Amino acid sequence: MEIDPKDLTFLKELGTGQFGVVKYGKWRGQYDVAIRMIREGSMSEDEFIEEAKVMMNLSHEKLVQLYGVCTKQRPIFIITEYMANGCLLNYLREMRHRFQTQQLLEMCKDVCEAMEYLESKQFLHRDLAARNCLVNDQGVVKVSDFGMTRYVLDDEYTSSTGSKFPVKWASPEVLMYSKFSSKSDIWAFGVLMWEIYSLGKMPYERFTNSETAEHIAQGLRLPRPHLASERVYTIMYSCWHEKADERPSFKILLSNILDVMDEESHHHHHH
Ligand SMILES: */C(C)=C\C(=O)N1CCC[C@H]1c1nc(-c2ccc(C(=O)Nc3ccccn3)cc2)c2c(N)nccn12
Ligand SMILES: [Br-]
Ligand SMILES: [Br-]
Ligand SMILES: [Br-]
Ligand SMILES: [Br-]
Repeated sequence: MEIDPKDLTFLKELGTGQFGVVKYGKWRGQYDVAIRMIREGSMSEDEFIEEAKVMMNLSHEKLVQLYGVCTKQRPIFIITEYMANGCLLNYLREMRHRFQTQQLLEMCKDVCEAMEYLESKQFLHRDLAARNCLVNDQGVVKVSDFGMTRYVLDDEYTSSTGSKFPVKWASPEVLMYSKFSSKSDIWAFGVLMWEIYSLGKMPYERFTNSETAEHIAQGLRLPRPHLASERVYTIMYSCWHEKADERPSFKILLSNILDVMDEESHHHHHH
């Protein structure tokens, strides 16, 4: 897991993500990799380094693969699979010019498979959203940054009442009681489905975080995206049940997505 930084070559600046600068490079002169440089003073590094070992034991084809870390240095490096098509949000914005609606449901399936795996390992993502999903060269979507917000030092990001908290993806019990679970990830997954079918539109774009909380407390939810059929909207709406126990698991949700795929292929075969 501990990688020698001398085995890394930096070839292209990719930009800066939530958790620091990211660069494309080669590992051992053989493998394409993305190199995340954790921003100084942003993480509880001691706890993160211990949690990083648990994140390393996770492996699934729809999870962005982690190769290792460089911790005998400052800044810390995280070495990961390189996702050629970049962040899902930017990818969705570009899809507005050419796409087929079936592709959107396939994207939801990819993420749901990744979350079903994390669910089976009792591993919470805690900030599932399009901004944390990446797309490879084949258009496959993969989930990343699972569990990374646990040890963010800025309380404005981790506190349910913080100004930077992902309120617009948070379930009621997260906003009111800071109760995180796979069922809160389910809620966020529903919002992520809405993001995909809105082709990267921000949920509750014209809402303040305070107005969003009141909106959710009133039992109101996001509107049906124009590209989402009623059958598809039923799935993402099931993620938004007021009570966590009434939301489906990722295992059930994946089967529901596959079933709707069959219904969609017969959309014109009913009276
Ligand atoms: C948005 C989805 C991505 C994003 O904001 N950026 C900014 C730079 C270009 C792009 C990007 N980020 C990554 C990337 C790299 C590493 C990690 C990571 O360390 N994940 C992690 C650590 C621990 C536990 C779980 N996950 C996440 C994201 C990236 C990659 N890999 N390829 C291309 C572009 N890109
Ligand atoms: Br560079
Ligand atoms: Br088509
Ligand atoms: Br609760
Ligand atoms: Br809205």
